[PDB]
Amino acid sequence: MGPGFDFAQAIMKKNTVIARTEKGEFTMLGVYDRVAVIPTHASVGEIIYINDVETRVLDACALRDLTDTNLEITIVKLDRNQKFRDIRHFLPRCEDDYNDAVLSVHTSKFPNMYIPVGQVTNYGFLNLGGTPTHRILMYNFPTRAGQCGGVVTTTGKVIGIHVGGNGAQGFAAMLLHSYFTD
Ligand SMILES: Oc1cnc(-c2ccccc2)nc1
Repeated sequence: MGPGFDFAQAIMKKNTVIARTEKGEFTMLGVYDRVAVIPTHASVGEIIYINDVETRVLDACALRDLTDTNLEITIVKLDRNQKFRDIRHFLPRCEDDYNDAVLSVHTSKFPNMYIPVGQVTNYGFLNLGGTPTHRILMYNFPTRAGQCGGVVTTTGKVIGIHVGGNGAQGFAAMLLHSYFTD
């Protein structure tokens, strides 16, 4: 509908796949080469389905901060025959608050879904399903089951992936440039 939705659509059309684990179907963001991200509660194993194709997981790393606190991001390297467009230059370099963000989801349940969530707060600490979690972003939108892995963007930045909600607010794990230095 406007330039925020334009940027979000451009990310969805080229840098997402549908990932399936034993814990469900997730929006999965491809960042560069064969490297993607997914919420840690997806419980990625040795094999994952990518757009309903059986795919070997070459590596999976559940990220924690230097205090050994959960960040809820798993970085996955996929045994895929094709690279993602490199979008690392759209990742923020520091923790921050944002205006006018969009949450975008693409699954069997929610195809081509876009949500203007408005202002995004650097919330920080969240007890997420009983698990202390850091670097959480918060938006005052009543997100539902099926949105986990959804991409949070502003114009020109990919800032996080949806990991949960309390029925009134939604929560995303930050994406930082420093997670994807090679
Ligand atoms: O037919 C409907 C189904 N689901 C939703 C929906 C609303 C908020 C978050 C996610 C999804 N809306 C309408």
